[PDB]
Amino acid sequence: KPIEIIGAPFSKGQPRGGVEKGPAALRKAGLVEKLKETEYNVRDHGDLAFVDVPNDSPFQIVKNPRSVGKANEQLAAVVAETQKNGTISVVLGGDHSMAIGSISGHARVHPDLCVIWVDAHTDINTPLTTSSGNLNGQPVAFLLKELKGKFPDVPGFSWVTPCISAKDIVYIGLRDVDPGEHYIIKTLGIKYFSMTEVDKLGIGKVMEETFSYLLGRKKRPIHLSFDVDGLDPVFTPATGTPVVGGLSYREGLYITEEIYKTGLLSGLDIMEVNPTLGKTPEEVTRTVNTAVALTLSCFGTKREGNHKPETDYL
Amino acid sequence: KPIEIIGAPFSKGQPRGGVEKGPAALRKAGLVEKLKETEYNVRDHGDLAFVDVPNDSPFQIVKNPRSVGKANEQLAAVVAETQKNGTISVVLGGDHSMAIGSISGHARVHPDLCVIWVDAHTDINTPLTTSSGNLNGQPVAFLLKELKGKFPDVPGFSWVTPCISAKDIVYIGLRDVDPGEHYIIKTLGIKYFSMTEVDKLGIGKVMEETFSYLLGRKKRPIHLSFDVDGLDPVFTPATGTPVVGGLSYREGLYITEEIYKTGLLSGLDIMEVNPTLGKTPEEVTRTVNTAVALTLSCFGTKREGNHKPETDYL
Amino acid sequence: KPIEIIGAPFSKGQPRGGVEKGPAALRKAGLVEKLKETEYNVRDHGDLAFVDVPNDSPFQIVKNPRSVGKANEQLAAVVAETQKNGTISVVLGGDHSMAIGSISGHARVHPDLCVIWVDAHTDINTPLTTSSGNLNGQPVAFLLKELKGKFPDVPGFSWVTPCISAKDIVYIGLRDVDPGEHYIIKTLGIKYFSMTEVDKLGIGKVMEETFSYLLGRKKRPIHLSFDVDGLDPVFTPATGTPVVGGLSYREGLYITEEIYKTGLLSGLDIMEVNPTLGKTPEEVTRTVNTAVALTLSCFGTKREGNHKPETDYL
Ligand SMILES: [Mn+2]
Ligand SMILES: [Mn+2]
Ligand SMILES: [Mn+2]
Ligand SMILES: [Mn+2]
Ligand SMILES: [Mn+2]
Ligand SMILES: [Mn+2]
Repeated sequence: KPIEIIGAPFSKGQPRGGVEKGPAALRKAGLVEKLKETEYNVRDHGDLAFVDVPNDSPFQIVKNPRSVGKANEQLAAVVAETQKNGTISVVLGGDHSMAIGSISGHARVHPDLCVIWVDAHTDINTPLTTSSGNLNGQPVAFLLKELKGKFPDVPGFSWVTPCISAKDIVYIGLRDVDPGEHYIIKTLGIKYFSMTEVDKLGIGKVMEETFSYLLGRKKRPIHLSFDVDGLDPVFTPATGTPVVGGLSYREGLYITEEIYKTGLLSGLDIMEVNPTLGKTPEEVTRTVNTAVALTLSCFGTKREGNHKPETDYL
Repeated sequence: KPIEIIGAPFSKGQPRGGVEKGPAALRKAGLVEKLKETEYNVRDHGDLAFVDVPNDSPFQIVKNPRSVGKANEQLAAVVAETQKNGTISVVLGGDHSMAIGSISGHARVHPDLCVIWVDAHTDINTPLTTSSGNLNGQPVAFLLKELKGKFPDVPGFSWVTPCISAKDIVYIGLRDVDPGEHYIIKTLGIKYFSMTEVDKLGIGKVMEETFSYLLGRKKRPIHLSFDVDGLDPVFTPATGTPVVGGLSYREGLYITEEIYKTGLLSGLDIMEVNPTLGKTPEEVTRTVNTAVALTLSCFGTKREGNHKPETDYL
Repeated sequence: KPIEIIGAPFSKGQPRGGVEKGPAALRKAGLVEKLKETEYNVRDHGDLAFVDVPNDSPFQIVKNPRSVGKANEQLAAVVAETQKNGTISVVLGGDHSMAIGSISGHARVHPDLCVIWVDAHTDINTPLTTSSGNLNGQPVAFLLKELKGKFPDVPGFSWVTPCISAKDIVYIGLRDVDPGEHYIIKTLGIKYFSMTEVDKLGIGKVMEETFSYLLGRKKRPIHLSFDVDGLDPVFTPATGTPVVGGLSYREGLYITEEIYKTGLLSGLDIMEVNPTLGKTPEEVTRTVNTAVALTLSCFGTKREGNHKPETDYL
């Protein structure tokens, strides 16, 4: 199968300068070369160039609406295109906000896709619920059909079309949920596994459920939109919103491994890596290194080891 | 329901100066204000003032017997009083030694209470078994009916009355148990879950058992007497007796969460926080911060998030 | 039962100077004295003195073949001898390479022994498969009957005799497996539990399987050859090959505990501790301390606590 790395150097989704530098940091780390060594064909589509909308006045609270709307629009166009060509897309972020268009394009080619959202936050705040204008906790709100019209249309997102509903998504590792955001997910009965559920059940049982829940009936394309703020800071320290008591480098690798083993991996988002927020070159190397680790995992690097077929090492 | 924060600036229970400063540190951290924001009414009864008994000569080995006996006596009086008024008590420690009177008063109003003891040590050394005169590993011995007369009466505790028996308590996170102390618990068949049991079972299954075991038949009031030396030092580093390989900030939060969900939370002890034993302002902030975290958990702060009822955030 | 501590100050098995100093560091830490306090008799046989073969030219790739071969030869002689005297051997390493002769001697007295290999690496690279000439990933290849003649004989190991086969060994904590090494283990159907299996199953279930698998039918002597690179660096940081996402100080202690509880503990290897690779005296103290911790565990120190029999602490 083919792999399409797509650059997403964006940051307007939030107030902390840095996330744009993400893809550059991941690539430098040897992301593209390492992948090749896998059983997949890899093509690096490069980084998209986002046109900065001048005088992007705030829509009430929401910040840089037009900038974000446009950037995403462009992305959904590219994702949609490669998905069309039947290649598995891999979106290197900026900030999560770009999850909007990375799923949009995908649903376009695969309308019956399910979504496994790895984050510590729901990011389902609507333009009426955000405490900050950061589109960085609103991605899911623009994607849900259930939340359609449940808030004013925003400058620049006129193009988005709620592609998935609450019966297709599954959060994993929630540990910082705002009131409004807890309300919504309880209201729309959205399937999740906050850190407590993980604790209780175990990464293993949790992955077993998310799977029978999102695939029990129909086997469909899976979209893994991973927030690096998903794991604990001790592994992914260079992020905008580090929340203590998160997913272990193991638990998380487990995840990307099982999902590899489903063979249904279609789209993948590596978001919120921020090479500048590193308190020491070490925390930035650490952060990056595991990010690359998850990715290679999603594409078959097993911890039990790997060997090329048909080769007699004896 | 009402909440009564009760100050317990005591330290004679052990040889390391510092634990008295605990409550001041926790409050500074915003313990009382944060609680209010919960669905409970909160009243800060302040810190008790412990009268120092002059010439408190050692009872054989046991140190500062009178000082401790008196301090506890006073506490059991206050706890007993608020419990009477039907409010859920929350004892901010010093050292664990004050667990004696914090449960005493409680049993007085609720004679059929069960106890979930979170610590890394049993603290069930009797005046004949302690290697050190520290009443800080003897709290349970003064509370157990089974251990009645199994040791000489001590100067100042004449007042205590073994309120609970071995069939009502459950340890969680034992990792440093002295010979005498392992003997006793094996002798009186005391239900526990040392780190190994947690490992084997899982925080989840463990909380499921402790619950069917202590509540299967009769639903009763629960007294959560939490030692901060319960979790691993990497989370609660500022303590008198740090033992490696302990309860994760998650596992522990899981606990305080399930117990919240039983609705049977009556008395709560936050003991052995010691702001002075911090190797760096960081370890003291860390220690404190989680202590406050457990507490707010016990009172409903879920990791899956929270929202006030009847409010349409839409 | 008797315990024989055997010194193995060796390092030629790899390119990083330091592992020889291991035993000195462990002993300094109070390894021998602490053991005595256990229910076993302890004798410290001292450290062996390894004769340095001059002009030990490389066998193709393999480095210092003769040096390693000879050192091991000597060890297998001593191990074989004490095992004969029916005492449980405990080999303090250098590098793992010495696992070769520490098992050799053992099989000599106990030909039907099983092996639980705790490491993060398989160390089953054959002289044809190693990327480096480091006999430090080849121990298992010289021990397996299945790999007999599957590579050229090496200068100095003429003496070794494949004592165990693939149906007697069980790896635990694999997280860095080379191609050739993954091939072999898949080819010879070698039972393992890479970090993922641990994640999935749980230390508990994993120890339950390894046991029904290696002892279900015949109860036999167990040889625990522990690599300190088995646990995560956060606990055992002073090692040649630290791999992220490993065995927790708990999971590992669990292990040495269950194996204690089988009563079948015969030989034990504490390898790759390297006091010099410590970035801070702390990481070296940490590393050592847990190493000693595992060992005392293997010999009965329970986390639930311990008490001498027949003694009334009351
Ligand atoms: Mn996000
Ligand atoms: Mn996030
Ligand atoms: Mn205590
Ligand atoms: Mn304690
Ligand atoms: Mn090894
Ligand atoms: Mn190794």
